[PDB]
Amino acid sequence: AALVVDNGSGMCKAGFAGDDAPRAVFPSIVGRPRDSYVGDEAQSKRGILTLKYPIEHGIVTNWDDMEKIWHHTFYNELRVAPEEHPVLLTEAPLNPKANREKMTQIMFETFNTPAMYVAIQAVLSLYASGRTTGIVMDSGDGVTHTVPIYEGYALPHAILRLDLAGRDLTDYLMKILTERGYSFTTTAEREIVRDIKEKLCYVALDFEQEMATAASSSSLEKSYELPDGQVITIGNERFRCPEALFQPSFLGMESAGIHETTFNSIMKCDVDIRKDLYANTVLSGGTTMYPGIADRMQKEITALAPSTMKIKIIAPPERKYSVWIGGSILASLSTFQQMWISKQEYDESGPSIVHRKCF
Amino acid sequence: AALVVDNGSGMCKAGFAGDDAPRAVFPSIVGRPRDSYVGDEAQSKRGILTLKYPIEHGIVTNWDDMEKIWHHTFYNELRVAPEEHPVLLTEAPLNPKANREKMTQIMFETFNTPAMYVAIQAVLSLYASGRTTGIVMDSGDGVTHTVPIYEGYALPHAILRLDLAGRDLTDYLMKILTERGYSFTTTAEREIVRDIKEKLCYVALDFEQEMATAASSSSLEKSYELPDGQVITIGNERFRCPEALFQPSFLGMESAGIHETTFNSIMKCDVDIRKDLYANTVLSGGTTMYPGIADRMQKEITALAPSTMKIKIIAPPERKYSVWIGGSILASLSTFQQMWISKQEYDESGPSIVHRKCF
Amino acid sequence: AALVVDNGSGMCKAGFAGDDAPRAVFPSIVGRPRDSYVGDEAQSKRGILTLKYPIEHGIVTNWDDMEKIWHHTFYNELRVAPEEHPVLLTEAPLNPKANREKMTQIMFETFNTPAMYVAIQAVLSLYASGRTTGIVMDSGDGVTHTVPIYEGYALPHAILRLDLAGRDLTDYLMKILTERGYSFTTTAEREIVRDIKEKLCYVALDFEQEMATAASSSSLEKSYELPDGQVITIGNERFRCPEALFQPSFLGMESAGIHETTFNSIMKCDVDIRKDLYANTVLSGGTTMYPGIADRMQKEITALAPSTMKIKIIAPPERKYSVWIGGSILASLSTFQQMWISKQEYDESGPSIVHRKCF
Amino acid sequence: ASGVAVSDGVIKVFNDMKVRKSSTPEEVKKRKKAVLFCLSEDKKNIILEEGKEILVGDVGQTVDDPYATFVKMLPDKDCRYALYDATYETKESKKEDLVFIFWAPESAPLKSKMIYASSKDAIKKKLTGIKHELQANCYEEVKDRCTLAEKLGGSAVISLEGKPL
Amino acid sequence: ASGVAVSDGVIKVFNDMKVRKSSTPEEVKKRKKAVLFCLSEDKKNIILEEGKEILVGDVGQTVDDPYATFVKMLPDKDCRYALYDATYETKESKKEDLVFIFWAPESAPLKSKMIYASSKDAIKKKLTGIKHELQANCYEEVKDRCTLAEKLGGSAVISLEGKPL
Ligand SMILES: Nc1ncnc2c1ncn2[C@@H]1O[C@H](COP(=O)(O)OP(=O)(O)O)[C@@H](O)[C@H]1O
Ligand SMILES: Nc1ncnc2c1ncn2[C@@H]1O[C@H](COP(=O)(O)OP(=O)(O)O)[C@@H](O)[C@H]1O
Ligand SMILES: Nc1ncnc2c1ncn2[C@@H]1O[C@H](COP(=O)(O)OP(=O)(O)O)[C@@H](O)[C@H]1O
Ligand SMILES: [Mg+2]
Ligand SMILES: [Mg+2]
Ligand SMILES: [Mg+2]
Repeated sequence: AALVVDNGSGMCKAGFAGDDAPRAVFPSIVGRPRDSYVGDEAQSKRGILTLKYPIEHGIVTNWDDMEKIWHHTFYNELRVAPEEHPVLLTEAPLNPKANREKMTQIMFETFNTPAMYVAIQAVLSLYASGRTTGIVMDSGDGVTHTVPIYEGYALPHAILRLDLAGRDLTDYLMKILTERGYSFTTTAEREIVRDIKEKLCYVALDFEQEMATAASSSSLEKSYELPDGQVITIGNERFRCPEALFQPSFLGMESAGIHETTFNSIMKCDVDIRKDLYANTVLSGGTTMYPGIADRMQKEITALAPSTMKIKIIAPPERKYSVWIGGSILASLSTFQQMWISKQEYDESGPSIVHRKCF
Repeated sequence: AALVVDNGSGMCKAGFAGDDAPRAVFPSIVGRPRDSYVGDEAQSKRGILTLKYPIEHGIVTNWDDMEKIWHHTFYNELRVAPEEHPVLLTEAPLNPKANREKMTQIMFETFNTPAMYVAIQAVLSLYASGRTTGIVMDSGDGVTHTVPIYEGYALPHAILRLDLAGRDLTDYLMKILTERGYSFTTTAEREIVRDIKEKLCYVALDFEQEMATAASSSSLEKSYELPDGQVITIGNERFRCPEALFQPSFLGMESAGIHETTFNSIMKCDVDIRKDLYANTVLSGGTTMYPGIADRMQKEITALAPSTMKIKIIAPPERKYSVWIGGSILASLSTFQQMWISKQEYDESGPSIVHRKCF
Repeated sequence: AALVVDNGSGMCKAGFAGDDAPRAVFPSIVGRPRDSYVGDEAQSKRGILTLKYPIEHGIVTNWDDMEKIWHHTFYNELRVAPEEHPVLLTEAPLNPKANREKMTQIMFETFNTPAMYVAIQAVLSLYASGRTTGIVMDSGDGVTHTVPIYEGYALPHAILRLDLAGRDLTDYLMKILTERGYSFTTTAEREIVRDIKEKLCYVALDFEQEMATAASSSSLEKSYELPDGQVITIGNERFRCPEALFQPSFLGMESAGIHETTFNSIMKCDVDIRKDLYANTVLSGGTTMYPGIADRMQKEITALAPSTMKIKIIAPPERKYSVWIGGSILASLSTFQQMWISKQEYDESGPSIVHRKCF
Repeated sequence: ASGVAVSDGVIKVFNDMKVRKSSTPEEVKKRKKAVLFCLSEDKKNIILEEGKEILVGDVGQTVDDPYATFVKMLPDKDCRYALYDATYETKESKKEDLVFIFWAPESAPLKSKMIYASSKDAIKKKLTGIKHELQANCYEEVKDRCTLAEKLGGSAVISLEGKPL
Repeated sequence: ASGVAVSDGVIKVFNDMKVRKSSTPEEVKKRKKAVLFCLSEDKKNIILEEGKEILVGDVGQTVDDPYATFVKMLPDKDCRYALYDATYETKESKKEDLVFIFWAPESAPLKSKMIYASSKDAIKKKLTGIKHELQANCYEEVKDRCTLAEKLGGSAVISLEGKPL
């Protein structure tokens, strides 16, 4: 019984290999008083403590807080002993080689895992879609990545990182909901706005046409019930919040949208493989779960690519946890048991063994 | 003779262009029995009615009550006909474009003003200080805003709104005065407490050191005479009431203080312009009139900013009405007569004229 | 008083003949909104506009934007009238003959220069070093050229062009600085990274040995202060960024390094002159100002050349502006006044006069 | 935007200061090193302040430090627009750039501060080609030579008006 | 804060209930599905109520719905602490979380209610890792399955103990 842990920028997905869905999905935060709370415990205290993201942008920056999340994952969330189960970890694209060794060292020395493995999040998403060549647009919580992959190997020189994801959209929805008279400023109210975003927001195919429609009628207005029973109404904010993905200038950012970032990363690859990447664009992450985002991406990339190229956007229905589900099936295979990094191998080669066993 | 109206969250400032001070300063409240009273009339009957703020947080939420305030402003306060004078209106930062058009439509159709104009409150305060680049900390009655401005244009993505201002401080002083045996609960007694706050409260440079001083002697105690002749004594409540601006936890709020809000808005701007914003922090509003608030803000921001940055807090002596005085001088200029939105222009372009004539 | 203009790929060097240093050094960019800004003005607006390089790779591709840069050079940077001073222009190696005539036509018809002259950038660098025979490794902003010259004439069949220079190194430094947790993505932050590169980066004689040294101590770490006062620390990125010059695979490029490009261009020359080129390798351009680049080039070329060949790399201390300094001295000579192409000669022979007067 | 226009005299003076024409040394001495702009009596145009200017020929004979005497021309309790031709040297170039200076002292009346600040973005748009802008709101922010040097090139500036910092 | 301590038996039982160790299926059937805690005779420690527990192996053979029979174990006129291992499924995950249940019926004597309520914040701080708490003050607030589901994940819970709501 292996363990699969998906260390996302804002949410940690954990579970057991062979299961269809992760067992625990909790925020990856560590809270300290303004003495240490991890996950939902840090959010239950609300405003007394201050929250920090150790893996804020996919890359672990605070290893002391990262071990607290892992300890909370194994004992409080998965409710298992890490020394009895092999653990499969996932890493963000362009992860430095030092972080891979630090991840391996912590697993074998702090938690004494019998076996250990590292997989790239983008490659697992592409494999879960039945492809070995393509570009993955992974939009998570704190970071968005466009990772072109050729024959199962990501092209590091063409990987583009965008610091615009669901965390920024939640903050933007809070900002634009105040124009209707509502006030969401506290930590508890931020979770309410995130729930509104995940239930009522959608991507408009034509933003300007949709704005005119919402300003002439009330067919786009939806009602949401607050935890205390109060009911609020949201209108054009449903499609204005996810529009910041395609128009980052709504957030005051000079960066390009997710459609132009995808096009730019394709243009950084070899000319002979760009045709395959255009027709094999796979969406992944929670921020790609907005209805109508696949059609909007198809329309936007088509306007950028030459008219002779066939643009195909792949949005599998289970793309929210495609990184974890792919890792769980891979770790549950009987033929995969030879691919684990055993503790015996770690004792001989040290933390550097991960470079030759997991690439 | 143009009219300048400053629609604040809790107080309305109105007057004639070219005058040094506004002619009328009355609360922006519309009261109905528990049939409609506006301004001081609503406060004169005290408790038989309920009070509502249509512009409670700088943004107009009830346009029906807003027209009542404007009608009371022109006919009862300014004692002039709105159809004979151009009117210059002020708006809060991050005001939605729909509200700007609604303001233009009401001015031209309900009051038939010959000319009409909209100015941002924060920009007028910065101009009145002789600056085009800087950050304005506008603390009013119902809302506090930190508006960074670069070359006369506010940066909307860096504007931070704090729902903590003089209205909350008046309530807090009401609460902490009960610890001395006094009882202020009624609407009439609230105005007495507000008068005490505006006359005897001050911001302490060191809160903990000042608290020890007040607990060891009586040199900080002041006497206040009630309207009926009774005399009350206030001691340590003089500096505890405005301390809630820097420690919102005194009010049970999870938000940061005005010093941290100012620092946070600066850090949301471009790195190349943060040095200018640090040395060009301008205070505005009635809630910034506490003695010692400029020195306290300078000390608090210095502890947050890097030691190599020069922190300069600008607190002009006339910053209480800097929004109105800036608007009155601007509207009284002969060169400004071509900036007005004429009724002829409104009849052609409709309410949308305000977007290209007033930005 | 003649004018010397060095039209580089990313930076324009301009000044007056006889001066030791150019008066104006500004980026050669034209910005238009996402109505036309040239030079530092285009970078002052940051992200509101899009930047285009008209001479991106040494060869002018957009002549409409090139005239804007030249107009900005004469009136805004040099602050002189082009019709009153002769202008000496510089051109990249392998510049097509059509571009030479187009440059001559623009100078005489658009700016009405009394006299005009074209010089090759590589030849001016070699002359400034006191040589007429040798190979010049000119590494600039957008392009790197290895130009072997025999008796003052460049050998066009042996000139090799490399699309790898300081512009690609600035982008690479931004990419690898994100591994330390920093985020430089905006246009303003790119100029900060370029300043870091020009102040703290150096070429390591042994890259693998230097990498081990940086991973075992902190003696190679340097601190840099951001414009807003924040201090960042850079370690092994100091020598990893310029290492892409010798290992282009760090950027995902299949091309050879500057040492192999220099060796390949020597091997394309006559066998009887290869001995002179080995001992007369002259470095030029801003990208050759990394400390330790001459010693690394000497070591790398020695491993490629036969052991009986004497390898000598010439790195004059003023090689950053050797193209302009050589042009300024040449244009200030009283004997050079008869080398100018007068307007009278242009009126008779047309733009083709440049081929026989400037070769 | 107060609607205050820029007089043709200011535009002509700025054009002469920006582009240097080939002239006899007698006319070179008549070039303006610094000049002040002020509002008219009717406050409708930005005009040249008569008598408040520094000539290039005055530098080195009657004026020792051109920046020190230019600061003395700034009124203590009034706002003013200034155009200073700064001659400075960096580590790798000798530069000569025009500096637009907005002088708005805290002691000035609020009416002057409001009009000058609200009309600054209009005059600066007419003076195309200026790349340096100094906003001084007190005497300490303009009297120091190091303050101007920081705005020109930061720490890269090693000399100002022929004198090391 | 009544100063009532937690016995080592309760701590040992909670630690065994929280973290699952790799064991034979015979030992898996011995895992506790639910357990009750009560005051000692001297009211000085929180002890395990003997005989009032549900084993995992009992579920499906002698116990059909583990939550229904767990509620029956709660005394009608006495306060009790409970530890329930809830197995539920949301719309996107199958979860297994421990639930701390404070049973303080209105019919209980005032002395029992005061001591249990005042010592609840002390025992719960010793049982680290529990993220769900159910305070029931009457039989109607604990007997309904949807009441537990609301506390677990609100409306996101679609199944409880393998049975749809
Ligand atoms: N149905 C949904 N619609 C829109 N956004 C969603 C939805 N579900 C989750 N999200 C967003 O996805 C973000 C995190 O998803 P995930 O990809 O797991 O992040 P990470 O991979 O960085 O851990 C959250 O901020 C959340 O707001
Ligand atoms: N001298 C003073 N000292 C402290 N507070 C004051 C003073 N004068 C006014 N205030 C406070 O300022 C608040 C409103 O000021 P103002 O900025 O005009 O409000 P707004 O701009 O929101 O209409 C009032 O609640 C009042 O308590
Ligand atoms: N001291 C330095 N160290 C390293 N790189 C430098 C230095 N000075 C300038 N550069 C780099 O040189 C590049 C341009 O130099 P230059 O050869 O003048 O450009 P051009 O290609 O226009 O001739 C810039 O991108 C800059 O990053
Ligand atoms: Mg992820
Ligand atoms: Mg106000
Ligand atoms: Mg060059």
